[PDB]
Amino acid sequence: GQYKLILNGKTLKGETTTEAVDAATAEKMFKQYANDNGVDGEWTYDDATKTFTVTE
Repeated sequence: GQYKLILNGKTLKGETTTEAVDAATAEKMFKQYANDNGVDGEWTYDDATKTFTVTE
């Protein structure tokens, strides 16, 4: 399914989407992406909208 990440960092903001087999897989991919881009924030996941957020 399609999962969305809302990036709400101090210096990196926006949205990205990926296909992933499940939310756990999307989470791993999005956390790795956030880490690689210097984002250190708090996370949420909403299963109704398939949306993750990371906020600094």
